[PDB]
Amino acid sequence: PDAVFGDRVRRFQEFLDTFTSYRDSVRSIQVYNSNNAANYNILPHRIIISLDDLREFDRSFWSGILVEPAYFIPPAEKALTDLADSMDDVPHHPWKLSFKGSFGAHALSPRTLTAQHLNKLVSVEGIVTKTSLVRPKLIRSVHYAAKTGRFHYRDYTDATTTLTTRIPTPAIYPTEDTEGNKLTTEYGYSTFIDHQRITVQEMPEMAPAGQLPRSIDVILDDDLVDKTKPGDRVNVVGVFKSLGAGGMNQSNSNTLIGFKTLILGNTVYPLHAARQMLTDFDIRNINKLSKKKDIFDILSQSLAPSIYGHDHIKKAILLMLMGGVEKNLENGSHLRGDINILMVGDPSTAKSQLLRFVLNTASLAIATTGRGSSGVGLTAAVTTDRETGERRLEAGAMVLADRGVVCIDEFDKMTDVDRVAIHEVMEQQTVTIAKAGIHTTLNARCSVIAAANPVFGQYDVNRDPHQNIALPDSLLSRFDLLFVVTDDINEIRDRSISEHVLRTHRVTIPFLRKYVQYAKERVIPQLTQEAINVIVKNYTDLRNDDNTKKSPITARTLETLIRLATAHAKVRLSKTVNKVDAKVAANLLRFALL
Amino acid sequence: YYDIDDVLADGTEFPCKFQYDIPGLGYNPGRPITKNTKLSLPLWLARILAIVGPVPFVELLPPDMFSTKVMNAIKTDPVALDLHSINSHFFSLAIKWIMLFSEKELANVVSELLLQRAQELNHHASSTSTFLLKLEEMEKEIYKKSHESYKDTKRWMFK
Amino acid sequence: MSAALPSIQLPVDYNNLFNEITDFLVTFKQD
Ligand SMILES: Nc1ncnc2c1ncn2[C@@H]1O[C@H](COP(=O)(O)OP(=O)(O)OP(=O)(O)O)[C@@H](O)[C@H]1O
Repeated sequence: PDAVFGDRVRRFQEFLDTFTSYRDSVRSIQVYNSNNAANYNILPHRIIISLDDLREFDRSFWSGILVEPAYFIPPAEKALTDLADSMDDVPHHPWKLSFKGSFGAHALSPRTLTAQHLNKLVSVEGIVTKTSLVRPKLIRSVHYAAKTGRFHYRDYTDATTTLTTRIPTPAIYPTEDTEGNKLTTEYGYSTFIDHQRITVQEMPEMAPAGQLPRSIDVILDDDLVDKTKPGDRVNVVGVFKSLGAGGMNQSNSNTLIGFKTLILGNTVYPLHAARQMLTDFDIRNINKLSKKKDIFDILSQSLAPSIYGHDHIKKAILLMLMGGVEKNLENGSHLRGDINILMVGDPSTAKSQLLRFVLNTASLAIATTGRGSSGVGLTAAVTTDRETGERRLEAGAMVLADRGVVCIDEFDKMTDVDRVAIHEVMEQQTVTIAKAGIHTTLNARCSVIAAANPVFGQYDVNRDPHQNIALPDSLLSRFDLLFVVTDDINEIRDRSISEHVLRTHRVTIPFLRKYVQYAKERVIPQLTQEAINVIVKNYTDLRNDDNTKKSPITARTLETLIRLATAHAKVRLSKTVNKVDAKVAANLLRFALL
Repeated sequence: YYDIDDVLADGTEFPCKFQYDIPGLGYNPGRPITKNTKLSLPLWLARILAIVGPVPFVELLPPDMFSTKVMNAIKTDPVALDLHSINSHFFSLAIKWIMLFSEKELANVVSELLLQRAQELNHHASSTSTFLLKLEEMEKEIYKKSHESYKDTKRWMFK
Repeated sequence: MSAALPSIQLPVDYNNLFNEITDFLVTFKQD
């Protein structure tokens, strides 16, 4: 390599000013790895070259990285490895790149392919839904002759070097080298690496409807494994690459494609459209916005700026979405620290409107729509052979609902399969099944949001208020709040309605989502010896006034009456259970029961 | 010029703030506006209100997304770029910015842009969902009268 | 063979450990 190395050589003296600002960063991350591990009684090798600093004073060295990125990456590795030992070697893994920056119109949505930038750089976004296995793989073993006591050294290349077209080495353990020594190999002195195949869908909103969502796939490496949950808005960028032999294999390969498009990539980025950083300024404003004695009322009407009223409902959603704690019993069954509300209403009264705008501020809570299929909380042994001979229990919809919220529609308009499905997973936090394989108790902290319609028209006043839809009352007993939405005619109400549907054809949301996702990580009081005294007076009267009124209650309803006020103090962001929380919890039930 | 195109281009906005406290409020009770408060400002008053004092009333807060986040994006590849969704008029907004502030740094970076963008529009001039034509939005006066030049010149040149 | 069959100069052998297994005759009388 003489002439193919001089521009590689010229880069080695060039970009040392580009990491004038990173030559500290490359060594400072590993001196504490030489100090955490030496004093136990941890980070990968990630070197974020900004594209700006390379673009700012180089053109020919820059232009090749977006035209022919197949001769130019093991240059930048080769300078980088010798600037690690020459920095630090005295205390007694090639430091590959990450390559973040901007790109200038390479946001190819994989519904579209390339015709010109094949084998180039490409930025790709979307959602992943495949999440296949994890499995190690060698790169190099170290043979050893026991007789004469001397080692050997051999590398085995694969489709993981990403750029060079190496002659493959399909050998597993080449034994008996040119000697008479029965060979050994110190596998602890060997080295290994892993693979993970994941397919990415299309974000199904900016793809115009003339096709179903397509998909491609990406092979990544050790640094970013177990990072992507199924259901994350991910952003990845790597090289484009074809492999395999096709079309001109030995015989009879007619009308068979032979170029598997792959991506060998880096820098998997989550996005939000957990990463929400905040300075001292905005964290102090929410302390200043924790100060007033009205913030539970201001946050209620600042949520859905299209619909009038229902402030009992509008407080309930924000009370539910932030959620309450579950103190797990030591050597005992934890109770239902989740909360599960329900709605029902005579039709076209926005009972389904507010169920889907919670999904925009979901904070990684992707819900379904409730289609009559088994798979709501199971797998039913879908394996697809897991690349020829492995069986996996691929999770349907409970790997996503953990510490999140879901919502489903048309409860009464289902078959019998979901009725036994929501039976177990409500009284029990988990599910366990051996469909065709093994029992496995995988856990899930989830909470439903319901919606249903009464069958017999406008009959919610002339008949029994209970037994009203006759879906099994085990679920009615396992839920608490059954709001009956009224739509009676008031001549000032509909007059006010008539203008608010006209002024919608043209204190804020991102501050709201930051508030709850900061208040999910602070303290939990649970304790005031007199706030617990007022609520039992506030229950035993209606425990004697349950059959003399419309609805009978149960003993588990007492666990609601702590749980609502428990999260109501989380709105206050205080380590004390106050007294004022035992007044909102009273009258909210008093509207749900009278 | 009776300004048929640009006073609407001067109908656009700026986020900015103050240095003093004035009871002149039209934006709503509590007429003295407290100082150092971020206020959306139209071009016409705010172009000269950052002039009249020594120390002027308003504070020029630069919309630095027009100064760092896209200045590298326009540095990359000026063949397909958002000149449009960030500014419905990039041009005179870049002009009237550079008079009051007079920064020679970005005075270079659009001098490279306009010849490269027009390098399309000459050799692209021989003869769709919600907004997505907008790549061809701030080019309308620029080339369309040149398009009628090449149209009629063929029509005399043929029969 | 050629092509990197000569290994690195490893400072850790087993013969330096082998004689430190031969010392595991009767010397540890405590336990
Ligand atoms: N009570 C209401 N107040 C204000 N707007 C309403 C109300 N009810 C309905 N709307 C308007 O109706 C539109 C959609 O209503 P929506 O489709 O959610 O009814 P729905 O809840 O689906 O009824 P159902 O679930 O019985 O079909 C919204 O744009 C909303 O503005």
